[PDB]
Amino acid sequence: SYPTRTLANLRKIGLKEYFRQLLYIGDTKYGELVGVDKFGNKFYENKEELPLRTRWVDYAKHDYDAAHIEPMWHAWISYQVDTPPTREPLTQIERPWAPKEHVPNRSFTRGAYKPYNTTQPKIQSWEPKAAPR
Amino acid sequence: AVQPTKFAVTVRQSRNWADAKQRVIAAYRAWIRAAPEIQTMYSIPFPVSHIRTRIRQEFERHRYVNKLNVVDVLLQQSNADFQETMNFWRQQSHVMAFFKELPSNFITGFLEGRN
Amino acid sequence: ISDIHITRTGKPLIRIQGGRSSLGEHTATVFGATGQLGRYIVNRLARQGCTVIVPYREEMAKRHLKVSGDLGRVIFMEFDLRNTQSIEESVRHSDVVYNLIGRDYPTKNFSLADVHIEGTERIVEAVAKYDVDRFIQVSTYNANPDSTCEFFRTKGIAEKVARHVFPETTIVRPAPMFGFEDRLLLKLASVTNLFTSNHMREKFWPVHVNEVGEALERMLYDDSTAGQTFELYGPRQYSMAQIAELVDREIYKKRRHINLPKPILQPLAELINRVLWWDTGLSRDQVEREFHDQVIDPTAKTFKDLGMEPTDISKWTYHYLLPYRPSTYYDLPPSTE
Amino acid sequence: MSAMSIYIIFVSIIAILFLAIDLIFAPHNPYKEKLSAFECGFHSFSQSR
Amino acid sequence: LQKVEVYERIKSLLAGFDKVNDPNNITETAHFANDLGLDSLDTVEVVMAIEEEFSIEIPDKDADQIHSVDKAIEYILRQPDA
Amino acid sequence: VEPYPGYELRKSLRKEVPLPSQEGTKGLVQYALTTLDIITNWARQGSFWPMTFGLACCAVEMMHLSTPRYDQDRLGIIFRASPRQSDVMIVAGTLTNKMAPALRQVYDQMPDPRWVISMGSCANGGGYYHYSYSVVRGCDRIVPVDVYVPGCPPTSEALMYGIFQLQRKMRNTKITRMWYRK
Ligand SMILES: NC(=O)C1=CN([C@@H]2O[C@H](COP(=O)(O)OP(=O)(O)OC[C@H]3O[C@@H](n4cnc5c(N)ncnc54)[C@H](OP(=O)(O)O)[C@@H]3O)[C@@H](O)[C@H]2O)C=CC1
Ligand SMILES: *P(=O)(O)OCC(C)(C)[C@H](O)C(=O)NCCC(=O)NCCSC(=O)CCCCCCCCCCCCC
Ligand code: SF4
Repeated sequence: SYPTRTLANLRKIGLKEYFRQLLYIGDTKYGELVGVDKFGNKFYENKEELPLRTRWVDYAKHDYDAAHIEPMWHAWISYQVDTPPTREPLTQIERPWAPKEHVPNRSFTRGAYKPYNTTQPKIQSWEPKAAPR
Repeated sequence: AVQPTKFAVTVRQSRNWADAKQRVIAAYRAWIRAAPEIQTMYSIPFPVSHIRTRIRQEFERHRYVNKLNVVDVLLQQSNADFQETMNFWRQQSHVMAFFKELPSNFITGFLEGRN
Repeated sequence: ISDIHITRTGKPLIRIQGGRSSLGEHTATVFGATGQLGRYIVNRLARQGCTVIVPYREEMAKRHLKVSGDLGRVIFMEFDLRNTQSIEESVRHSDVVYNLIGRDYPTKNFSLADVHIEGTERIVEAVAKYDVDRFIQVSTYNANPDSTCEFFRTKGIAEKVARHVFPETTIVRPAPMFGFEDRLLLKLASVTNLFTSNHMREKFWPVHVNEVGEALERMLYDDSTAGQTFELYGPRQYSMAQIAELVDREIYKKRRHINLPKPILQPLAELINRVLWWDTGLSRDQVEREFHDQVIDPTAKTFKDLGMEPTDISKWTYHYLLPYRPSTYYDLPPSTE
Repeated sequence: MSAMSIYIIFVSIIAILFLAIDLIFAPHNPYKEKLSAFECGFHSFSQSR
Repeated sequence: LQKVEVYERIKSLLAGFDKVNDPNNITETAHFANDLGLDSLDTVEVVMAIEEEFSIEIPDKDADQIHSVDKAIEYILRQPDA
Repeated sequence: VEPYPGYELRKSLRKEVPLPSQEGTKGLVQYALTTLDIITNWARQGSFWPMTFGLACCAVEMMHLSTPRYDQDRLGIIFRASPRQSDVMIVAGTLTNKMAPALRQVYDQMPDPRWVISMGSCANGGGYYHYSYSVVRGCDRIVPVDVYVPGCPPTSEALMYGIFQLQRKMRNTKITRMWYRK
């Protein structure tokens, strides 16, 4: 940041937010809200910003992780689409089999994925039947 | 050109069987002369007698060769293995991979699964 | 030894032998495996394709064990002794349970009686509860319920508790152990071990830890070892003075010790252990063991009963003490005096 | 007592206090390969003496 | 050096070698192959053992010449090291 | 009969204790031992120095974390050449059998606390060269591994995500409260 920008952004957002942003982003950013994840994450845009900085996320959780971003918004934050998931029709195809809840990266927890064989064994042994003598 | 390294030996063919005879003795001598020096380079905890025993057995497996062109491939491999060892290019794991520290009967092999 | 192992509960195990990709068919649980002995039993079981549950306390100190086995082979479970559920969750898929949990010195939450008696009680009661085939508990040498040293007494009572609950217990009594990261040879080459109550003249039959991990592996395969009691000791008897002589000959350093009278040192040792957080080697009972002498209790199986012949500590001094030779004498060959 | 004499003391106690912390509150687990010379990962001839 | 000194140590070494047929056959004029029953590789080990004991280096040209105890004694006197 | 006189009576009363993941500060001593753990882990996180060691093309994406777009120094991450001044080893490349002694030697020479990040399919499980005669099928046959990053190559951001996993693991690592349990 530079003095003209930082004071201009500080004037807009207020001192309390300025110190919150110095705690997570470490920057002083101002922009307009574009939408909210199913996880509470907040997304802003400002085309009057340096390249690749015009879109950013305010992470909902304190222990913020990049894998907390919902799939459609993961494309918007990545400049892979320009239309935000608010205005994007593919977020309207009803899929009853889709995760209703937020399914993040589960590693380092007890919810970590455990792999397994999905197939039965290939050879079946005889169950012995000792006929009476 | 680039310099050949410290123990680099030019690859030459054995003139006759007398030539091969003298080279094989020279190679066996040079190996067993170096066994004390191998032990402290590679921190071998066995005594040098075991190291020289293994050198003898490696030479003994090619004992019954009556072909000049097979001996010279063999004299090549020992020259490179000697040069490789003395310049300390290989490490302790390689030298210990060389020391091993099959069923002896059909019935022993049968009972444990094949071997 | 064969391609078929049949267990006490009678289940068969059709094995494919070699390598970490093969099928050892055994599901083991090794309590106390993050210590010194525990890696050698875990490496032996894991590198032959056996599933090993490793109950752990501190996460970062268990990490060297995963390298021993293939993917999915070494399973870490986080447990506490006073967490019975985590004990029961750890032994219930198993056909063998190794109990290697011990501590030389008391701690602010575990006395020697609490870690030996009660810890064995929970572990053995879960072995009984889920009907695990084999239970190899590791006690100490000189273990005796009538002993007065807290170490030799409490590990002697856990021996009887285990048999009373699970009679098929293979009880294993090793002598003081030497090896890599051993608290025998590395302390005599260290500089902190300066205090001492006797003149380092207590005797014992030191045993290679590598040959003890091998012995524990063979007890799993020799089913007839169940319900037995094994003393696993070395080929010679030495004093602490004879061992320390070998160490000096190897490191070329000539270590020295400060001797103290036991009525004086023992009270201090009980203060250092109570005021420092790390293993100091000094405690009231460790001084008491310092004045005691090893006795090989007869009617107890030996290495020969596993068909094994232990090697002498002298043959191993160069391998394990070389990191402690000064630069001037480092390039020298093994002492072999 | 003079500023110079105390200055020498304080710099030495700082050299001690920093050193003492590391000598006490850091793990110490010395083994053979950890205690070898650095030679970019391969052991070579010891010829610095 | 002394001739008897540079011979006494050879007998102890040669008798100390594991698989000579019999320790009595070692004389001042005994042959490794014909008498002491040592093949090519055993003889090369014997010159190697002799050089280590006397703390001298025996070159390839004269190492081959030592097929008998007397030849070892003459070379040891000829080379000025002990 | 019972082994020791108190058996079958003391068994009724026992202290079932929660596991380390199941605990929270309750007294002043737990509060102070957490605070030391906080200040210890915050330092390990804030001064995160990986060895400047890299085997092949994954190192290209690794050195792109040191360049202006991601500026790995803005988080306190500076690559130290010596293993004696390194906290973390990132295995960014294929581990051949000729290199495995050298990877293991410099890992042993790295002081505690130490961590290993496996970056890439080759260091994970051998990758595209898994069926080769000269390739270690995953660096975790050689050294223990704390976090695995997928991709060949993982993007510069994917590696940053794995470093953020490792720091999140440091931040939940119980050091001084671990001793207080033993
Ligand atoms: N080594 C020797 O000289 C001799 C050893 N023995 C016995 O052999 C066994 C193995 O020896 P060794 O490996 O050298 O011993 P260590 O002390 O190195 O290992 C003991 C193990 O017990 C665990 N442990 C100790 N106290 C507790 C507790 N309260 N709760 C949970 N786990 C605990 C430790 O886990 P953690 O690391 O997490 O604390 C560690 O894994 C021990 O039972 C020992 O008493 C007997 C005679 C001689
Ligand atoms: P005498 O008339 O009995 O002569 C004995 C010999 C051996 C010369 C034979 O009569 C003979 O001519 N046979 C054919 C030649 C022969 O035996 N082999 C060819 C020589 S090359 C060879 O044998 C190489 C062996 C392996 C490499 C050298 C050994 C050392 C390996 C490494 C040692 C330890 C390193 C860590
Ligand atoms: S994982 Fe891919 S990019 Fe990385 S070293 Fe291997 S082949 Fe190259």
